[PDB]
Amino acid sequence: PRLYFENRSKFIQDQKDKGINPYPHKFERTISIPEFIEKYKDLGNGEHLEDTILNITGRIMRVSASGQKLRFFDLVGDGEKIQVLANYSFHNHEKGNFAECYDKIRRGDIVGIVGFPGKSKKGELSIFPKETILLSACLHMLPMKYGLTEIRYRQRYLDLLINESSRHTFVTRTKIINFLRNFLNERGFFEVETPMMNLIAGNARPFITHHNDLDLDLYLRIATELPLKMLIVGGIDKVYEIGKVFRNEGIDNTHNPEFTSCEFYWAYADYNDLIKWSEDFFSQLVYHLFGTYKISYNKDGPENQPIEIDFTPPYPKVSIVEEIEKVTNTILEQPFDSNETIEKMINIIKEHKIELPNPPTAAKLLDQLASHFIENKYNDKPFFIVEHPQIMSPLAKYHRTKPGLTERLEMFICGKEVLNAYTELNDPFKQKECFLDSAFCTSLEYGLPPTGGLGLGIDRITMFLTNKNSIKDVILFPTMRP
Amino acid sequence: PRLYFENRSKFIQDQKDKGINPYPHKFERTISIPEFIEKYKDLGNGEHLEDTILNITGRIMRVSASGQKLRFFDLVGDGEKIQVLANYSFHNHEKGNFAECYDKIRRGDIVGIVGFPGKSKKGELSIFPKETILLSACLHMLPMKYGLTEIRYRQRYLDLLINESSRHTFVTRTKIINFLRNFLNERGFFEVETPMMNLIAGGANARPFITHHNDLDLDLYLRIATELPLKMLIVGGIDKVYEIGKVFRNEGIDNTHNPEFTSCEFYWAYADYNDLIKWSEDFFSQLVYHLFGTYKISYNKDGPENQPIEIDFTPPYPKVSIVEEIEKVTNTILEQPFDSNETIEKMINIIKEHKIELPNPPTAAKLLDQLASHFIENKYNDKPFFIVEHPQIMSPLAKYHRTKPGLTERLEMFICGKEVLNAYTELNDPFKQKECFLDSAFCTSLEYGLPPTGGLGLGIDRITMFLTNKNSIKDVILFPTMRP
Ligand SMILES: CC[C@H]1CCCN(C[C@H]2Cc3cc(O)cc(O)c3C(=O)O2)C1
Ligand SMILES: CC[C@H]1CCCN(C[C@H]2Cc3cc(O)cc(O)c3C(=O)O2)C1
Ligand SMILES: N[C@@H](CCCC[NH3+])C(=O)O
Ligand SMILES: N[C@@H](CCCC[NH3+])C(=O)O
Repeated sequence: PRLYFENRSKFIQDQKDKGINPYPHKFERTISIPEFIEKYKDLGNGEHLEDTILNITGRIMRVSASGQKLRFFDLVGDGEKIQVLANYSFHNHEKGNFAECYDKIRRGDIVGIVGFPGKSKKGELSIFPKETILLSACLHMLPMKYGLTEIRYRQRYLDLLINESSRHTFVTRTKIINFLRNFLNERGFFEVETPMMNLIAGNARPFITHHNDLDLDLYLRIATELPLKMLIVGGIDKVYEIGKVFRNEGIDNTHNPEFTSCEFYWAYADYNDLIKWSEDFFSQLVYHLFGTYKISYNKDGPENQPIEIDFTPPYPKVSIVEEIEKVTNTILEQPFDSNETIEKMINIIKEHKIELPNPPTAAKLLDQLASHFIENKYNDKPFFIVEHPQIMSPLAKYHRTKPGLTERLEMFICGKEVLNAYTELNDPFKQKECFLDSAFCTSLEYGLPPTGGLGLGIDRITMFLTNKNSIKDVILFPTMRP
Repeated sequence: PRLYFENRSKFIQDQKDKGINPYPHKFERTISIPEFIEKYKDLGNGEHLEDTILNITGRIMRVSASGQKLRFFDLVGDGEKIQVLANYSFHNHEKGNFAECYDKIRRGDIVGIVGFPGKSKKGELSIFPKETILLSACLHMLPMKYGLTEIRYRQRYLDLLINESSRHTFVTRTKIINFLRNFLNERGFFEVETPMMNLIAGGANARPFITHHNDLDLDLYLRIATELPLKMLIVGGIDKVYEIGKVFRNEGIDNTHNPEFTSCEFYWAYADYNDLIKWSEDFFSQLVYHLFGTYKISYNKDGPENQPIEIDFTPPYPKVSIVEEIEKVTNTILEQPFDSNETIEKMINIIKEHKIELPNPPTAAKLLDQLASHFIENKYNDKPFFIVEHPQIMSPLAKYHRTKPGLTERLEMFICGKEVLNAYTELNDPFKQKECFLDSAFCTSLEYGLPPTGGLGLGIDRITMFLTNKNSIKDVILFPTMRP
C-alpha cells in the first residue's frame, strides 16, 4: 500500500543518518548491459573471467532468495536484462558486511556494480559483484511484468519498465521517423521549420492562444501546408518538415489534439510522381522494419483474429465520385453544391442511414458518402482514393482532363487516412479564396512552379506498423484529464 | 508600378483565351541547375554538346536586349545560376515564331527549357534552347539585388530569391540541426516526442502561452521546456534520450528573443556536470570545424558597419563561477542564505551603485541573474565561457554541489554575452526537491528512482545566429513572428 513507500522513504533517511549517500553523484560505467552481453555471450558454462573487472549499472527487477552466501538479482538496462550473482567468496568485505549490503536492496533500485563477467554453472550469463552501491532507490513498489489498465498513459515510465512491448513500440516509432527523414534527405530534400502561431489557420477548429507582448490572438497551426508552398516560390524546390500540428477537435481512439505530421513539396513533379513516391516509401518502409511487405494487424483486438496487410506496390486507385455513383447507383450532377445534388446526396445519407454531417455541405456530404461506401471497402492492402472534386480540394490544382475534379490522392490503411497529396494549384486567378493567409495568396502571384506536395500522418502510420488499435499507444504522453 | 501586375494578369487571361495554358501541369525535367553546372562546368570555351538534349527548369532572373536573333537570359535554380543563350537559328520554328515565344518571357518567370549544354565563346556556361515553355508566370515586378528592409521577413520567398546570403544562412541552420541530430544519434541517444501542451509550466523561468481545449474543457499551457517529461523518460529506462522542437515563452520580442524558438535537450544517465562540460566543448568545436574548417570565426557583434570580434572555439573553454566573480568584481561578500534580507540588501545596493536595470520582481535569483548579466556575461567575447556553480536558489531542478554548500553543479555557456546553453547534473533525490514535499506526476516519477543523470539544453536559434554572422533573431527564423 502506501505503507511500503513510508518504509522505503525512512530507509533513505537511515542511510543519510548513517553517513551514506543513497543518491551519489557519479558512478563511472565502463560497459552497458547490452554491451556486456555481446562481449561475453559466448562464454562457457561456469567460466569466470575473475581478472577483468567491469563497472556496470542498471535497475533491479528481481531479488531472489537470501541465502547467506549466494545472492541472485536481475539487472535490467537499455531494454535488456542480465543476472547478478553476489557470492560471499567474491565479495569485498572491506567496504561493508555482505549480508548488510544486500538485504537493503529492494526490487526497483538503481544500483552500481563493480564485478567481473562470467556464466553460471546452470548456463545464465551473470555479472559477479565484488562491490554493490545504491545509486537511486525506488521508494514505491514496481508492478509485476504483467500488471499493466490505463496507468500506461499517465505513468509511462512504469509502462516502459514493465511491459517489453512498450519499448519496442517506441523504438520502431522513431525508426519510422528516422527512415522518413533519410528517405527525403537521400532524395535531395531540405528540412526546415515553419511557425506554429499565425493569424489564420490553413477542415479544423483552431487552438486560440494570446501573445502578451503583441496583444493579438494567434491560431495554433493545423497544417504546415501554406508556408512550405511559400518556400517553393522562394527557390527551395525540395522542402519538407516533420513537426506537431494541432486540431481542436474530438479525442478518441484515432484522434489526438496534437499529432505528428510530415509534409514535403516537390517542384516540377505532379500527381503521378506522388503515387510512385508513396508506393516506393511504404513498401521500403515496411521492408526496412520487417524484411517483408506483408504485415499482421489486429483490427478487432489481440483476443480476436488479425488481418493481413500486403504492402507490395502498386496499390489500387479508386475515384471517389465514380464509386459513390456506383455503390449507391446514383448520378450526381455538377456542380455538386447545387440545391438538387445536395438534396440527392442527403437522400442517400438517409436511405443508407448515415450520420448526416453538420452543416450539410456538398464537401461534407461527399466526404461522408465516401467514408461509408469507399473507405472501409479494402483493408487487406493499402489503396488510394483519387480525383476529389475541387469543392473538397481548395488548394489542389484542377484536374487536367475531367472537369470539376482535381489531381488529389488519399492513401488508406484499414479504412483510416494516413496520407494526403495532390498537384499543387499554382494559378492565383483560379484560387477564388484569394479573391487563407493573404501572404500566401500574394506569394502565388510571384509565380509558384508546378509542384506536388504530400502529407503524412506519422501517428496513424506507426499505429498500423506496431499492431496498435489506439493512438494513445504510439504517443509517449497523450493529453488527458487529471 | 502595379500596372506591371495588371498587364501581367491581363496577359495571363488572354493567353488562356488563345488556347494556351500559362500554368501547365507537368514538365519532365531531366537535370537540375546545380547538376547542370557540376556536369558541364569543365568545358571548352565555345564547345557545344550538340547531341545531348536536356530538359531543364528554373526561374528567369535577367532578360537582356530584345534582338531578334540572340536572346540572353539568367536562369537560376537551387541557389545557382546558368545563362540561357536562345539563338534564332537553333529554335524549332514548328512550335512557334522565335520572337513571339520569347517576348512573353519576363524576369521572374518559371520556364522549362529543352536544349543542349555548352559555353559561349566568351566563357560563360550556358544552355542553348530549341524551345522554351512558360511553367508559372511571375505577375509582380521583382526587386533588384539587395533591394530589401523588413519586407524580407514578411515575404521570405523574396529574400531567398534575391540575396544569396540568406539561402546560405538557412542551409547552415538545417546543417547545424542535422549535425546535432547525428551527433547524438552516433552516441546511442534516442530521439522522442514529448507533448507540447501540458497543464503546468516547468523547466525554466518564463511566462507560458495559454490555450483552451474545447472537448476537454481545460486550459493548457504551451511548454516552456521539455525538461520534465524527458527526465521521466530517463526513469522509464531510456538512458540516452533527447528531443528537438519548438518551445514557447510569452515574453518580449527583440534582437535575441522570439515568442517561439527551437530547443534541444538531451539527458544522459550516469553522467554529471563534468561529462557535460566535455560534451559541450567537443560538440561546439567539432560543429564549427565541420562547417568552416577552422575553430576561429568572426562575428559582427554590433552591426556590419562596426568592428567585429573573433570567437575562438578551440577547446577547452574558460570556467567562471557566478558567485565567485560577482564577489570579486564588486569587492563584496555575499554569503548564504542568498535570499536573506542582508544579502538581498547588499545585492540591491550594487544595483543602484552601478545604475543597473533592476529585475522585476527583485527576487534573490533574479537579482543574481541580473548581476551576472551585468558583471560576468559581457566579459569574454573572444571565446565561449561557462558560468559554473550556480546557487540552489536559481536551480530548483539541479542537484546540490558535491563539495560546495548552497550551490548546484550547473553550467551555462555564453557566446558574446548571450546564453546558448544550460546544463547541470539532475536532482535525483525527491526528498531534496523542495516543491515535491512543477507537476505531481514529475514528483512521483522521481520517487520510482531517477538514476544519476546529466541534462543539457541548447538554443538552436541563438547558435545559428553566431554561426551565420547574424545580429537579430528574425534573420535565422524563416517566418519570424511579427504584427501588421
Ligand atoms: C497532416 C497529415 C494528414 C494527412 C491525412 C491524414 N491526417 C490524419 C490526422 C487527422 C486527425 C484529425 C484530428 O482532429 C486529430 C488527429 O489526431 C488526427 C490524426 O491523428 O490524424 C494526417
Ligand atoms: C533552449 C532552452 C534555453 C537554453 C539556454 C539558452 N536559452 C536562450 C533562449 C532564451 C529565450 C527566451 C525567450 O523568451 C524567447 C526566446 O526566443 C529565447 C531564445 O531564443 O533563447 C534557451
Ligand atoms: N495539409 C494536408 C496535407 C498536405 C497536402 C498537400 N499540400 C493535410 O492536412 O492533409
Ligand atoms: N530545460 C532547461 C535546460 C536543460 C537543463 C538541464 N536539464 C532550460 O529550460 O533551460
